[PDB]
Amino acid sequence: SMARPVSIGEAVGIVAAQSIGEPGTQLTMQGLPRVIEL
Amino acid sequence: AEPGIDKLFGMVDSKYRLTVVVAKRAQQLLRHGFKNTVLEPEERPKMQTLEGLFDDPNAVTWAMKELLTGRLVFGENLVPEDRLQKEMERLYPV
Amino acid sequence: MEIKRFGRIREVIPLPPLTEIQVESYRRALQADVPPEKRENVGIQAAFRETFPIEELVLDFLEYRLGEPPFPQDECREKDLTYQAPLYARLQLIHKDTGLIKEDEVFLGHIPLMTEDGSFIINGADRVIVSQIHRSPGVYFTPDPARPGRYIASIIPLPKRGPWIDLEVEPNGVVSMKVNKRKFPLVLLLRVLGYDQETLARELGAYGELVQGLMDESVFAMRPEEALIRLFTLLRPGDPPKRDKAVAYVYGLIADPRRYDLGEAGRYKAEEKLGIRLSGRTLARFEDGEFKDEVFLPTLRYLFALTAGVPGHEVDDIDHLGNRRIRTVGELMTDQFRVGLARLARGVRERMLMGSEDSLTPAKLVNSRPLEAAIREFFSRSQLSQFKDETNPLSSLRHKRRISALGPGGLTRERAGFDVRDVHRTHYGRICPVETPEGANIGLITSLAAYARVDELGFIRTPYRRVVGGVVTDEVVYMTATEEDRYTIAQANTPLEGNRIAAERVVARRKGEPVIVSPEEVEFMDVSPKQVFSVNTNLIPFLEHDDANRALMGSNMQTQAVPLIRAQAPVVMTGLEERVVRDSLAALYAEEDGEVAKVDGNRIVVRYEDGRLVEYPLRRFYRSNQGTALDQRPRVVVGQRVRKGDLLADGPASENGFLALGQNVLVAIMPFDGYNFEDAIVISEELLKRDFYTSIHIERYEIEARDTKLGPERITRDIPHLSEAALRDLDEEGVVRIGAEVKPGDILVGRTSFKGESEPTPEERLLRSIFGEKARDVKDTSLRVPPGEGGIVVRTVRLRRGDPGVELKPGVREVVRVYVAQKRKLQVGDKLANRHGNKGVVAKILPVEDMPHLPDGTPVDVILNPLGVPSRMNLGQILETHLGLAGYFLGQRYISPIFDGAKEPEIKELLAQAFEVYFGKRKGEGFGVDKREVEVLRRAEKLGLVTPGKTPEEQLKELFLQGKVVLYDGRTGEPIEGPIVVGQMFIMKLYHMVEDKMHARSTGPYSLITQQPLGGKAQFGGQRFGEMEVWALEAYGAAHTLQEMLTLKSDDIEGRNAAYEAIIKGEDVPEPSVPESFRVLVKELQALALDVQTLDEKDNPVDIFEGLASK
Amino acid sequence: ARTIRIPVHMVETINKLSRTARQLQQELGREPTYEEIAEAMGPGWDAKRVEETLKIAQEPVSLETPFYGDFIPDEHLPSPVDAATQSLLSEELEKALSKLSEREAMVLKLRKGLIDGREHTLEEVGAFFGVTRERIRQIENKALRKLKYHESRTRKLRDFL
Amino acid sequence: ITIGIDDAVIPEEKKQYLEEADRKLLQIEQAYEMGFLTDRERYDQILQLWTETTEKVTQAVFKNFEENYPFNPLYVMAQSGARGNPQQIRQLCGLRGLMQKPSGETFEVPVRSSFREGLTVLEYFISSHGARKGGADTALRTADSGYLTRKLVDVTHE
Amino acid sequence: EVRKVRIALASPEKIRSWSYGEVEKPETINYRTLKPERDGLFDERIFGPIKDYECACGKYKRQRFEGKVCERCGVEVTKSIVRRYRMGHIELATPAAHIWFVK
Amino acid sequence: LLMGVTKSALSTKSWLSAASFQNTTHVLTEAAIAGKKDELIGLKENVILGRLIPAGTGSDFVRFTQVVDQKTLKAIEEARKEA
Amino acid sequence: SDPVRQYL
Amino acid sequence: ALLDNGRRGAPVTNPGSDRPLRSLTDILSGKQGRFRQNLLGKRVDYSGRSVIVVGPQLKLHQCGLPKRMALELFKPFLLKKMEEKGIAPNVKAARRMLERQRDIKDEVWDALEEVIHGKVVLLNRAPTLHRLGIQAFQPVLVEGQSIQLHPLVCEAFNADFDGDQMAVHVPLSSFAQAEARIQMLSAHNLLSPASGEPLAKPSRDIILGL
RNA sequence: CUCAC
DNA sequence: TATAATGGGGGATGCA
DNA sequence: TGCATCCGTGAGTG
Ligand SMILES: Nc1ncnc2c1ncn2[C@@H]1O[C@H](COP(=O)(O)OP(=O)(O)OP(=O)(O)O)[C@@H](O)[C@H]1O
Ligand SMILES: [Mg+2]
Ligand SMILES: [Zn+2]
Repeated sequence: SMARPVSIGEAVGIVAAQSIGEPGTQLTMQGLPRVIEL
Repeated sequence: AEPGIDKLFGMVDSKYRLTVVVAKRAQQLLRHGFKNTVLEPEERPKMQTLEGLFDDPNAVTWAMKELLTGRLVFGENLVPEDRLQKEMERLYPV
Repeated sequence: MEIKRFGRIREVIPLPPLTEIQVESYRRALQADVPPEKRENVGIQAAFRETFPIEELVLDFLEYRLGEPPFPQDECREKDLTYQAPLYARLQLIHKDTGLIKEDEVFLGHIPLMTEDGSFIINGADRVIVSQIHRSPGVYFTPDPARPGRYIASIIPLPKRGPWIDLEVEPNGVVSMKVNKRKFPLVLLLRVLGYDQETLARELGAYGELVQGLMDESVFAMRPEEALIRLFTLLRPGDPPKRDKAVAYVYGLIADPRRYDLGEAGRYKAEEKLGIRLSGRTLARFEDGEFKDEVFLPTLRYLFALTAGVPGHEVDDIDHLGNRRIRTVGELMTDQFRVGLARLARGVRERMLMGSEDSLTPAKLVNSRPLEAAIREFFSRSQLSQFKDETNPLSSLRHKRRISALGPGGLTRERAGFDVRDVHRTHYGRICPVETPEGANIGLITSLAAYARVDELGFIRTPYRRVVGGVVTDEVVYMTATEEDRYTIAQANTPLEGNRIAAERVVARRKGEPVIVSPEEVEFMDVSPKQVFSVNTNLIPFLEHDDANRALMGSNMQTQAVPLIRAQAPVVMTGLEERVVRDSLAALYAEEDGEVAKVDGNRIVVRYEDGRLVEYPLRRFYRSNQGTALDQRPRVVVGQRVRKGDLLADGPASENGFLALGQNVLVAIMPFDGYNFEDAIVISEELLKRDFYTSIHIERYEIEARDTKLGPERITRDIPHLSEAALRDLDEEGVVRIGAEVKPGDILVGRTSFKGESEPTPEERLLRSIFGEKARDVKDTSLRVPPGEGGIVVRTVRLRRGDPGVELKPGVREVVRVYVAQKRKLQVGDKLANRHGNKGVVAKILPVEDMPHLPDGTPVDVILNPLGVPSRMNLGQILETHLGLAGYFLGQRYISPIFDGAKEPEIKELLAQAFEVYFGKRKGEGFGVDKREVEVLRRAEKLGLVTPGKTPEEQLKELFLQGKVVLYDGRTGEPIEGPIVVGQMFIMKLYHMVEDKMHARSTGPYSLITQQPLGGKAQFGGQRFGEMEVWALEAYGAAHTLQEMLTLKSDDIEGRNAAYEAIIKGEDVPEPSVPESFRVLVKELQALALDVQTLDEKDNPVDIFEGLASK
Repeated sequence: ARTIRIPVHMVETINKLSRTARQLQQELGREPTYEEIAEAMGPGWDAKRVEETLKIAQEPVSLETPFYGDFIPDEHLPSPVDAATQSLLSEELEKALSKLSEREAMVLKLRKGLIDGREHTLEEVGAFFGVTRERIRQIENKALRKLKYHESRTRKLRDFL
Repeated sequence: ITIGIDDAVIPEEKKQYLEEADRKLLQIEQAYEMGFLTDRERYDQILQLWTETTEKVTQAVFKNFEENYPFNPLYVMAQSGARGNPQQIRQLCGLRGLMQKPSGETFEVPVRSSFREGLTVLEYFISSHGARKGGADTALRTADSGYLTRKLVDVTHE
Repeated sequence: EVRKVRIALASPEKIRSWSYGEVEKPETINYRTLKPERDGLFDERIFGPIKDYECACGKYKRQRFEGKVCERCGVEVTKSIVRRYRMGHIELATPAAHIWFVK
Repeated sequence: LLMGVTKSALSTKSWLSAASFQNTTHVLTEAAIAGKKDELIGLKENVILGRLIPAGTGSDFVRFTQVVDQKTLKAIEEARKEA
Repeated sequence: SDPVRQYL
Repeated sequence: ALLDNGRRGAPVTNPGSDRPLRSLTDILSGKQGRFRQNLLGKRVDYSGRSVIVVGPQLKLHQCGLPKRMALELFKPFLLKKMEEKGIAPNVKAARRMLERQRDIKDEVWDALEEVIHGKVVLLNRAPTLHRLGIQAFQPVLVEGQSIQLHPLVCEAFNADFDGDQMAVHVPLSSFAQAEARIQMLSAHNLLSPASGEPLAKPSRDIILGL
């Protein structure tokens, strides 16, 4: 989000989870089933 | 955006430390009645009321300006808590 | 005015009564107007003939009757009652031993009646019983998904009137059977019917893999009795196989026309499928001492010949509209009349066997409580019983013409997959392909087609003109789906000369699938393009240019149109906007010829030809269910000669007999400084000035005063510690006066309630004894005005106990209703929408001097961004806009039919006739061409729009035929650097307004157990900061903000009170403590015998309950 | 059978009401009023007693009814606004324990019930200072009248209603 | 910038393309009635042919737009990235294209008309199937997606 | 400071250790006075006072008494919040199995 | 050992996260049996507890950073020179 | 599994 | 049936309904459970909701907050500021002044302006699919009822203007304010956390113009 | 059932 | 308080 | 092969 070394304390896991989840939920409203299967 | 936020992000190793510093300094200024400020009357942030230019109530903005000046020391293990509280409350009554 | 209509197709039969799907159903169910001697065995009659007679004493049914309603419709809406009629039934008691005959007419309770429009009135509120689509009863054959070459046969009865029977051929050559989650070889059941081994080889006898594969000797070696016993032991482990128990159970589950009931439709379906006849709505029967079969053997015969290669044997499509049927209001009401009758019969049976087996009467033997409870349950709690949608006259119509697949007896949300949601090929002309809700209910909730109707068997019928040889007859043949699948059906627009197909080749349909066919091979033809669409869908002009995904939105958004005070019919119509007004019963018409005697705002008196003087009362400013005021206005003057079927009064959202959902406005399709960004809409302030988009909305504010164990609650004008400034608009009793301005915080009705042991604590006792004034015993509980609500009081309804005609619920003394109406003008936030899907929020309201105007000073009204057009693919609005532009200068309104409407060159001609009026007037007015119009003409000439080397008149004509004009920006006067499309558009104001949805909360009511703020504007509740929002704050790293959101702003009572107290004094918020709901969690875990311990770093317990849970 | 346990005889009475009203409904062709019931019950029965009997015969409903308990506020616990003013009333009142005295601002505490919760008459109060029921009265009215003059100069306690 | 029905420019190559498509369709039908091909080969070849033709008319639309009307509102919004995409514009000017059967397969009969020209009730009804299937697809998949999201959040929150 | 949260199995002795008195009657509140029943599902002698610093019979009525359980009715005079806290219990005759650890 | 996201979320060391996710009964039983203690390490734990999450401003790395002006920072260093 | 039938 | 109703055999129901009674298991577990409904997400004070609308005149770090909403959302601060000046005797009278709509003077709306100077609010739109589903904005008091939203942020929130609504939240502490202004401010979150690419970019009109 | 995605 | 009455009325996945 | 357990968010109305 800032194009620089990550600040210590950054909630990485949440950001990753939302970054994977957001496109899926939006690009819904053999794609997502495969993703879930993986 | 916030005035010179890139400089502030340059000041710290992590933005969250910056946030902590700003918040703590804001509380410091808020509790002592701004008396402990390291700003000069011309550097003091102002709001435009219907009367005129008065000092900015928002202590956060004050904290960011003072932090921009470079007249504040940050870091860990610099001074025991109770000592700082006592001495600061001594220098600037409430 | 001049109304020009297009279309060449000659529609024969008009639209059937749009509300007949409920009228003809309920009226057929009751048959109240038919003498009991000439009533068929359908509806209530069949229920009586199925429940009765009662076997123990033998109670027998004679006849029933329906009385007149104790209260009229408007009075039922007034006093929170049900519009119903008292039901009586003549029963005779017959002692099968003695011959004792006692006869009495018993009162079973009341039955809610259906009004003229096809709705209901339950407990003072209008409601609609939505018809339910479900899989029709009968016998079907679906391919086994596990085994490709094999097939499962299924026997489906009416819901809750029999089990589902499967005949899956197990991998062993012999057919099995599955009932009530059990499974057993069909052989044993086959033996019970009296089937010898010879009858299975003589009747069947064709395939040695199936016919002789069924025959197993270890089952044949027993009498029908023994086999029956064995099967009874197979089905109920624990019940001794007594001969009088097995027969009773088996008969009572399969052969009994009481617990098992196939459909009449299902009867004919099975009869036609198996090629046989059925003696009754049952699988078997008890005749001549033994059991005799009807269904199982032909079903097996069809099933076994399906696994082979036999013609006439096919798999049935279950989503087919020939195998799916519609249970209407009458049938749905019947299924809750039969159940409530069967529970009454139980109360009869459990009373005929104890008391006095000779000294009994049909009166004290019959308790009608389960019946009353049954019907009341069906009308006040059913899933198909919905709060009526009477926003505008069209909304109710659609609501009554909608078809639900859900409800008890249908599909659940998780039971609904893809296949049931799809649009089947047989939906053609029956179920609207367009009308369906967006979201989780798509494909389930639908709507009926315009020309579609439901027959006696619950199947939908669609009309088709007959074409013999080549001559198109006026004979219209309504067919079902399976009936449709027989013939070749050409399209309604195919070239016709008189009544002859003139097309060398026609576009036809065979079993749904399209095919180009010769005029000789044409048997039938569509009656109209309108037959394949809904009502709201048929109200969308230029629908053939609109995308379905937006047309759907168009339809659903018409339904939400608020009745405007200056409502008007669209300049571009389709033709149905008249019939819709007619059948919605919003407008008032003439019954016979004659002459209007008098006309008033309250009534219309007419002197007919018959000499009779009829007075028609006008419904003035009545609040509908959703708040939209339903008001009728007169449209005739005193002494006007009136014919039959002529208009007398206009309902809300109706103009001169035409549907007036929205208003016609001058719109310019162009961006505007970002105030058009993403569907947003910019309006002219000249719309508010002449009261365009302004509507009346009424809200009722009820209040009750009851008897307490502390004292009575009094509706008084005396309120402790108040002032006259707040009690100004109140009358002597304490009620607000009629015709007063009420704002948030104002008292509508004064009320005082005694305080309990909250008799002031000494902190308040001392304060009272200090201020001189003593503490009262009554406290202020007056009905105020909710924040964001208000208007003008128009009505007050005060009902009391001890007053003639009204008895309130136990404990309650008096009920008061304050009706507050308000006149809402269009404002920043209200939602506007057209019939083509284009919608948006009013983002900016500009003064007229900023509005892009025509060169002759005429300013536009609406500025719609063009960016909302290309991706939405709804070009119908553009084609509406051009013809509208033509209609703005010719002073014309149009009727452009669906799929047979105004084509391009005709609109070109009309526009050409409009340009002469728009331009020609200025050339003889002492005005040539403007200087900036030349610049616009230059840029447009570079755009390739106009022709190089032409007079400005000719070029501006070329632009006007393209629907484009020269537009002057009012802010500068300088023209828009190009021609802009400007026209007249039909735009409606929607039910979603900002005055309703705007909400805020500093603090307020908390829930009991959780101590967390409530949910809803009405309860002044907070906004739910759900899991995902927490994920947001976490992702940011906003720890203290999240902690605030989890504590101080929620259920941290200590922390929240300390927080508020900290802010009101000007301090920094305190450090939050542990949430109360967490303590609730801990105790809820202790109540589950689980020791939850909050430890420190030394594993030593830390008390978050602070020594309150420990002894 | 009931969540709210009812004495057996009362239950019998309610049942009697049920059967009676049911008969009346069966014969009238409509539901009975309180008056018809009270009449058909016999002597000593009026509409009021029928209504009250029906009021106590009510069965309580569930909170988790599809929830129903989510639209129900918590009337017991004080809100932040309530806790605030009550904590501003005591504050602006012990500003009166001052201006008065030590014994003055105590005859009021017993009289108004600040200490025990109950109001002690000028009779009982006399046995805590020795004074009789007319030095106590002057002891009281000196407090209030002085406090009344301490009003309209600080004008704090007016809105406190 | 504005939108008129004359801004939906039908390219002049469309008629030619429809003609060639019809003659090739006729050739395959000759390969069917005579028994030269099966019913599988026929259907597949028809599908391929019509998809190819759709591509052709798309390219025709965009080419005519680029060369003759570079400032045309539709072409402008499409190329700039303001709104719309090649497929939708093709539907607006060229043809609607092939449609979906409710099961999933494709109708061999395409929708030759466009939004500017206007469809027939049959073509519209045919398109309704695909539209419905799409809506149901969205509605039924959204839940699965959100579920997955919550799973990921739960598995990675620490 | 809290830095750990431990979950464990509750012994019957632990359950009785939490409790403030055994519930003997399936009765809720008085059908006339609307007050709780003695040894019922809402008894104040077990769970705690309904009003802040006040007993049932109204003897000890304020903060001058705290922890002092009344003699007449037998109700403590603490903060009325305790009825969201103080656990009760029911002594079964023949022991039953926790359905969780069973199924 | 490769494990799915659901199974890995349920098999975590924290019983609060696992309970708040899915199979609340199955988690709570086996957690109570082993006398499991939650160290409150993740995010959801501190969220349920209503504590300050160990991320961002609530991260121990930046949690205890002090701010002092040179004026006072020097004003205290004088008394801490002699006795 | 059914208390009624079991008791019967 | 007390601990886990419906677990074994049939669930116990109240007479007259097919509704299983809510046991101690049904309370804790499920989407309606205590955990997912009251521990991992609560309802909050100092939060409003309204129909949004486009506000092009706003700068990147701004939003249009109606005076009516801002009145309630900032009530406790306002009650203090109305005492620090003299619009009301104390806090209680100040609160009893804003009770009725007619009793609201004009100095109040100026004191409110004096209050919110510097402090920001949090705009949120459902479904909050990612971190940028909630963003910080400096409030600008407007007339009407609608919330004015910056155009450029309409991509992250996925917020068009066909009837959308947003919720507001007020950071109270000097810590919660710093977190919002430094970390949650829209002008500070320009690039996407998912890919690194700009999310606050010219679109629609803004492109069409250039 | 309706709004937004 | 004593005729006699005696047996009910989808959809997929993980794990044993 | 049977049982148990999951199946997106916020908001409005009666
Ligand atoms: N919030 C609501 N407002 C109005 N009608 C509603 C509402 N919820 C449900 N209904 C009615 O009930 C019918 C469908 O309800 P459904 O049974 O699907 O909801 P539900 O199962 O009660 O939801 P939940 O289980 O979350 O309470 C709807 O078609 C509508 O008639
Ligand atoms: Mg939207
Ligand atoms: Zn006591």
